[PDB]
Amino acid sequence: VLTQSPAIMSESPGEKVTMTCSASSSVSYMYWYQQMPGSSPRLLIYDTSNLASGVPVRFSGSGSGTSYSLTISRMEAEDAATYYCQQWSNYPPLTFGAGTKLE
Amino acid sequence: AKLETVTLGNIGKDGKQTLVLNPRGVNPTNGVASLSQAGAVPALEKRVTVSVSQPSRNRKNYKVQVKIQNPTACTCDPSVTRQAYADVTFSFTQYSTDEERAFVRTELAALLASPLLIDAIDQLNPAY
Amino acid sequence: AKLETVTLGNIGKDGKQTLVLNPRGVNPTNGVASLSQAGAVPALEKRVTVSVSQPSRNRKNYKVQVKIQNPTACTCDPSVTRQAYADVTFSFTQYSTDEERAFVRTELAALLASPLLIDAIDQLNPA
Amino acid sequence: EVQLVESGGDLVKPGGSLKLSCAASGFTFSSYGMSWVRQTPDKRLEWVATISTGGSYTDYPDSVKGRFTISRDNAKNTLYLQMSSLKSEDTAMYYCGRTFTVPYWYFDVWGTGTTVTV
Repeated sequence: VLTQSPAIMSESPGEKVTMTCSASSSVSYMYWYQQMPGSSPRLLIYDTSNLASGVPVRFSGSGSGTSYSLTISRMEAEDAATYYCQQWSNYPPLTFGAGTKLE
Repeated sequence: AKLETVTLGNIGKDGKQTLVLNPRGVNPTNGVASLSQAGAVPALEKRVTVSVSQPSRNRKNYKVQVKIQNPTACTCDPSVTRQAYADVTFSFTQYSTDEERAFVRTELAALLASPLLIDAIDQLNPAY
Repeated sequence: AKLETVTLGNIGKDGKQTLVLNPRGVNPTNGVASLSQAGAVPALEKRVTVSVSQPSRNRKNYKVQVKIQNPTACTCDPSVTRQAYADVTFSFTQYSTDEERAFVRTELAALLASPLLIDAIDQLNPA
Repeated sequence: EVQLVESGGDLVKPGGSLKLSCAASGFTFSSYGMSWVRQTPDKRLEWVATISTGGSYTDYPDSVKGRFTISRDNAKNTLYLQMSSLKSEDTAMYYCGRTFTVPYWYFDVWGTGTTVTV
């Protein structure tokens, strides 16, 4: 029901960058969205194992009991703004999580 | 693959009931696998059986079935009162591809979580 | 609940194929519901049926049946080639509470995604 | 696929009495599930007022239960949300979402959003 993630990470172009999230419970799924700085956040991964819906191959994530990877590829030019989080614990009330920033 | 311990998660209305199953081996009378619920004394636990058949002189097409049933007794030792049978059977032809089988499996798995079926199972309300 | 037009998304091996189902009434002859996908001809339509039986004195037990049966076609006009019968039947008792039914349904639904059943259905390798 | 949510929601006194609307340009709106995203102004967002297809099954979080109502019609590809009464809170800009009917958890591509303040 409660989730948290590290916030405000600055990263220069190229090389690796990672950001994870906490569980505080047992969750069957752990999804997340990418929000552009302007508006209209999109969808990506959406199954903790599937690649994405529109993101081209680079973005990927892996699932576990509490950690959920969300490993960005070696190139991350632009790809700025906020990556959110969301879980579905198989009973109604959705939670989502706090945001995070990049550079 | 083989029979390993299976740890189900977020089962029930609140999702706070977790089920752990340890394999109980496969019998050789008719080749059906079996599972069991860890802890509690046998004959008072959940049972899951999975069987995969082969084409026969009578049944040319394939047949895979999953039978699940669990009694909940009430209060020296508890005595079984009633059961909740639930079986799932498929049927595939030898020429069928993997895509169709996976499609049917995941479609039915998702359908077991629809508002229509959640109303038709938890309560007894026919679709109208 | 009203038999609304259900649809399925992210369904398949890769979770990409989606389907849409439209209701096709309920027949009083045996009291079963029906669902179907819009198509050119009824023969090639994927069909989903659900039903529940009144526990008459001949049976004194509840039954819930879900029958999924979708065919495929191969090419003047396409014709049905092979079937994919897949039915699900339940059973309960008069005094059975909601907890048991919920537990059974939820564990079945979650076990259909367990790796053991994933391997069993796909390659048909016995456990 | 171009979701449009352009509606009212201008600043109002804490008495509610206003309506939100949505429209789909080329999207097939007949058989799909909708939802609303309540994004707090600074950082967070929460889920509220999600309904399924057919206008028969609805759901609400246990924070605004019994106070928010959703009416949808298949005609003219529109949906309506009833903003009954505010508590001087929730003065945050709104999002409308799209989902399939029985992956009703998690949403899918959605358009822009409108604002509302009290």
